[PDB]
Amino acid sequence: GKGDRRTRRGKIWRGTYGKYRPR
Amino acid sequence: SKKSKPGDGKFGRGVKR
Amino acid sequence: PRSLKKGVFVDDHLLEKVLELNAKGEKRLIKTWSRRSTIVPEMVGHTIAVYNGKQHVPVYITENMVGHKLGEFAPTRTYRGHG
Amino acid sequence: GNKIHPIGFRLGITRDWESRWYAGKKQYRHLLLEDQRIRGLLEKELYSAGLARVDIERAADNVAVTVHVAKPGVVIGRGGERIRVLREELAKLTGKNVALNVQEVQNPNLSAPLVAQRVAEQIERRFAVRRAIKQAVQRVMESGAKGAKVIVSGRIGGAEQARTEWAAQGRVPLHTLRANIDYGFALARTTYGVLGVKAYIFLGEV
Amino acid sequence: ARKALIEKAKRTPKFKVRAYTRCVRCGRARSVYRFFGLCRICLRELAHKGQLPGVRKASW
RNA sequence: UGAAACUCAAAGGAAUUGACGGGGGCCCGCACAAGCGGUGGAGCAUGUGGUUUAAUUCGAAGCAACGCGAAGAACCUUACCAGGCCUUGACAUGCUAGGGAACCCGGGUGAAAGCCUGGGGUGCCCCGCGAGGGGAGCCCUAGCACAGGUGCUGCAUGGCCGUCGUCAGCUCGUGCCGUGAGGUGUUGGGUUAAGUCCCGCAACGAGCGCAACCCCCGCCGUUAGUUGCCAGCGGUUCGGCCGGGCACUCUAACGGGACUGCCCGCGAAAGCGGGAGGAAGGAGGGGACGACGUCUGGUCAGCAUGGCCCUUACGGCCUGGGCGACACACGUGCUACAAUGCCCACUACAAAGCGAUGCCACCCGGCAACGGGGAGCUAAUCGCAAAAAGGUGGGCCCAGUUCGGAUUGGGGUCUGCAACCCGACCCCAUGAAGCCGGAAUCGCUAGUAAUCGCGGAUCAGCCAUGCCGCGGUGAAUACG
Ligand SMILES: [Mg+2]
Ligand SMILES: [Mg+2]
Ligand SMILES: [Mg+2]
Ligand SMILES: [Mg+2]
Ligand SMILES: [Mg+2]
Ligand SMILES: [Mg+2]
Ligand SMILES: [Mg+2]
Ligand SMILES: [Mg+2]
Ligand SMILES: [Mg+2]
Ligand SMILES: [Mg+2]
Ligand SMILES: [Mg+2]
Ligand SMILES: [Mg+2]
Ligand SMILES: [Mg+2]
Ligand SMILES: [Mg+2]
Ligand SMILES: [Mg+2]
Ligand SMILES: [Mg+2]
Ligand SMILES: [Mg+2]
Ligand SMILES: [Mg+2]
Ligand SMILES: [Mg+2]
Ligand SMILES: [Mg+2]
Ligand SMILES: [Mg+2]
Ligand SMILES: [Mg+2]
Ligand SMILES: [Mg+2]
Ligand SMILES: [Mg+2]
Ligand SMILES: [Mg+2]
Ligand SMILES: [Mg+2]
Ligand SMILES: [Mg+2]
Ligand SMILES: [Mg+2]
Ligand SMILES: [Mg+2]
Ligand SMILES: [Mg+2]
Ligand SMILES: [Mg+2]
Ligand SMILES: [Mg+2]
Ligand SMILES: [Mg+2]
Ligand SMILES: [Mg+2]
Ligand SMILES: [Mg+2]
Ligand SMILES: [Mg+2]
Ligand SMILES: [Mg+2]
Ligand SMILES: [Mg+2]
Ligand SMILES: [Mg+2]
Ligand SMILES: [Mg+2]
Ligand SMILES: [Mg+2]
Ligand SMILES: [Mg+2]
Ligand SMILES: [Mg+2]
Ligand SMILES: [Mg+2]
Ligand SMILES: [Mg+2]
Ligand SMILES: [Mg+2]
Ligand SMILES: [Mg+2]
Ligand SMILES: [Mg+2]
Ligand SMILES: [Mg+2]
Ligand SMILES: [Mg+2]
Ligand SMILES: [Mg+2]
Ligand SMILES: [Zn+2]
Repeated sequence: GKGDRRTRRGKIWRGTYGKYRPR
Repeated sequence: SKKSKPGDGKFGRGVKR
Repeated sequence: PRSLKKGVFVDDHLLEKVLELNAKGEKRLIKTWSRRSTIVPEMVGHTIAVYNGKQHVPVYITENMVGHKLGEFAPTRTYRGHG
Repeated sequence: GNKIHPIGFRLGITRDWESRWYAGKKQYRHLLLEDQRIRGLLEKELYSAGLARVDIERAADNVAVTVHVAKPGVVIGRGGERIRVLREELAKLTGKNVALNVQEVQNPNLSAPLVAQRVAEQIERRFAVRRAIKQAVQRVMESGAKGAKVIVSGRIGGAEQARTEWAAQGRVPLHTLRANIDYGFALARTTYGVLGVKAYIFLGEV
Repeated sequence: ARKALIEKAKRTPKFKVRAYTRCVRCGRARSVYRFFGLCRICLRELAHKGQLPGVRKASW
């Protein structure tokens, strides 16, 4: 869920990138 | 006896500064 | 935390007050306003009077207080609980 | 407190801006200061002429201020010499070539900003407020207007309890956009505070 | 704490982080637009006046 | 039968305009009913009460205070506290006396501010082969007039706003009725979203309101044709890329179009029911617009302003602290408790905006935040930019779990003079409560509710889960 920075869902929410939602 | 609210015990005056 | 590419931060004006003591045989009770300064391994064994906004708290430094800022060792609010 | 500014409400319809120009994001604001500072000087210095509308045009590195004064005898002065000492005073703020026209007033009794100042001075000069409002609204309607409304608010007569006084004649449809309502405001200082004076002239529709 | 802070905004400061917008009309330190150099109040005052080029009460 | 002491400034009659009724009649509003999602429980974000504090600056208080002033509190802001400092002062006008400057680069002390400082060298009109001495942008030293105050009074005020309420209402002129307050008109039958409009009438008109003129959206036209478009032929490294073209789509300016105009049916008429044409039908959907007034409503801290108050300080500069406290209570929210779901890979479809110490293509280093290089764009051209729900494929198998993502340990990144108090983000580890929420209670009648993502203001960065917008998908129900 969106509170989970450690997934693609959380990253879209906080609008950032990383290992779990690269660009 | 000085500035603004709360009052310092003199009419009009408060505690600040 | 600060970019380690940049410099480990001390205000410079406090660090010179130290190195002189080290030199001409420390230690006086050193007072400052640089809460933001990092505890630097030179500082160990001195006591530094850090302002808490109100007073200068005496802080004796030890090998294991090194990673931190001086402000970590002089808290700013006095609490002691409700009741 | 409810009603919207009658002029602000009809920009693009019955009313034109008082500054006309384009400027990019990078210095719209800088211009804006000069403008406000400009009218600062003129509403300051040319109050005694009875000022009514400072129209500031811009093209590039120059300016054209148009002053709408009731008695242009005070503006131009003894032989193009007053209007000069100010066209010179304006350069000291503008920097640019400050080109300054003086435009005649149609009928001063049809300038809402004028009426306001005439009433504000009468209340500044200790005259009966209610009377001054009924008189002002008379002079407008006689000058062939289609409606007029004047509103005084404050410590009228020095009364401790502040009050609203007004008077209205003809018709004033502030909800109608094709109506042409000249609006003006004057402020009136006294020994006991300040009073606001709003004057509404209805000049006919389109 | 007003006039001394209208002045102190203009000063150029020890660090650039200490630079803040103030309204050039009234001096408000809050809700200031960089486009105009005006606060949200003054903005609305000069707007309704027409003294604001090409500004117009939107509605849609 | 029938007093007085004492006490009060009234006690009363009728009638008027209001307000009010657990009086009546006729109406309306997501008012209930009908439904769909939620709040109240949890963890967290923020606002507040309270308490605490050197200070936790000040304001908002039922609806209409409580993600409100605050559309950006680490310093700044800052209005508060502690300390160190300045006293015609940070700022405006004007008057003197001295230096005689101006301004730009230093140095000592000190947390800085400040205090003490060290240099060079100015026209301006001038008598100048002369020593030179005046005067003048503007600086500085003293000395006055004055500045300064986010100190008080929103119960002295202007301005602007909230609100009853987009509710259908509030009035005036003359006439008429009444000793008069007042009444009449504005009531009454019908109709409307509406004091909308029709008929009636001791009234006849007029003004503020409603509606209309303004804006966005829905069909069509004209005008345009690049940076936008690609219908049909020519090339084509297969990209509208090039020839070319402006049909179409779009963009953005000017028009048209709906009027209860037409047919029927009711009716005195206003209108009302139904039908046809038509993109749209009864105001087409949405906005902007807020009557006389109410609340001694809000705001002296945006600003303006009368009066009261401070004057080496209730003013001004600084460093630091606080505004971020936490036995507790409340509001508005975010994320969930799972399978109509969660996860990974691949693959589709928007709209509105922002962008020359800005947006950052693309290449490389890095698991990543990010970093280094590096084209294009003053932007219908280049960039932010991938929209996400969806669709396809695999994985989980009903478990406090591959549900949930708080809390804590460790390791980094960037902005910034500086992230201890007190920043966002990244990765390893940790993996709380929560099994659908007591009494209670909120929103919405259609492209709405719900769900999904995207942008902007402010801004160095950010505590935005806020706010103002944008489109994707798209219901349920209304008896009354
Ligand atoms: Mg208190
Ligand atoms: Mg007096
Ligand atoms: Mg800032
Ligand atoms: Mg600001
Ligand atoms: Mg009676
Ligand atoms: Mg219900
Ligand atoms: Mg809640
Ligand atoms: Mg809760
Ligand atoms: Mg409190
Ligand atoms: Mg408070
Ligand atoms: Mg106050
Ligand atoms: Mg914030
Ligand atoms: Mg601070
Ligand atoms: Mg009031
Ligand atoms: Mg007021
Ligand atoms: Mg108050
Ligand atoms: Mg009424
Ligand atoms: Mg009458
Ligand atoms: Mg009579
Ligand atoms: Mg009457
Ligand atoms: Mg009638
Ligand atoms: Mg009525
Ligand atoms: Mg009535
Ligand atoms: Mg009546
Ligand atoms: Mg009656
Ligand atoms: Mg209505
Ligand atoms: Mg054409
Ligand atoms: Mg209207
Ligand atoms: Mg009050
Ligand atoms: Mg004030
Ligand atoms: Mg005051
Ligand atoms: Mg101060
Ligand atoms: Mg400070
Ligand atoms: Mg706060
Ligand atoms: Mg609770
Ligand atoms: Mg929230
Ligand atoms: Mg973006
Ligand atoms: Mg667990
Ligand atoms: Mg359990
Ligand atoms: Mg788990
Ligand atoms: Mg998970
Ligand atoms: Mg850590
Ligand atoms: Mg920090
Ligand atoms: Mg379960
Ligand atoms: Mg529920
Ligand atoms: Mg709940
Ligand atoms: Mg409705
Ligand atoms: Mg969801
Ligand atoms: Mg956003
Ligand atoms: Mg930002
Ligand atoms: Mg936080
Ligand atoms: Zn302002």
